[PDB]
Amino acid sequence: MEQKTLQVEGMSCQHCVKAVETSVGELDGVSAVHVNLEAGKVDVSFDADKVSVKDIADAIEDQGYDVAKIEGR
Repeated sequence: MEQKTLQVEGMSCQHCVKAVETSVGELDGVSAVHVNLEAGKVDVSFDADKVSVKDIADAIEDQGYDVAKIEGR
């Protein structure tokens, strides 16, 4: 249950903001998915216990490829 920022790199055209969301949004263990790569932030609260931040980021890579990594605790 950890409110983190999966630092996104904006590399696509328009269909990306949501891709980067939905991926993490698929996780049963997610809680919040405030995607704003345009603002240079994504406030993603997710359950590190069951699915670590890595798993969540890799879940972005399953679809998109716009996940630098967790910027800050």
